[PDB]
Amino acid sequence: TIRKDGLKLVGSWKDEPELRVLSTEEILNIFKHISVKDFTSLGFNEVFSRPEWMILTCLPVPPPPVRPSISFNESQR
Amino acid sequence: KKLMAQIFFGPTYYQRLRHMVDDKIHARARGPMQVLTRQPVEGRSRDGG
Repeated sequence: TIRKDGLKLVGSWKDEPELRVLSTEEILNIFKHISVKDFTSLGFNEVFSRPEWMILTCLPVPPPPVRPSISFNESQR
Repeated sequence: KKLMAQIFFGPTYYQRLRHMVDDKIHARARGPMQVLTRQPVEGRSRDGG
């Protein structure tokens, strides 16, 4: 069973639980292994949005016009 | 010519409160442009839109 603590996922197994944190590295794996028809069946898409992509691996860095600076002439940024 | 009617005529303290037209008139047609947005800018003071 799983519960949301902060930004991590924790689940228990049962007879006196076994509480261990779900490593992202693992979750990802599982997802990666989810089937094509299994994607689809769940609200997904084989081409534009696989679940395996809700887990960030490479972070797109937006260019300047998005996070523009402001200069006070020179030597002042 | 006399006015057919008569009128109410008399002194009446009036006040002159701020907010005078010329402190408001404000036109624009292209001018400064917000950086991030690239849209016009705010207020008349900054010659905005």
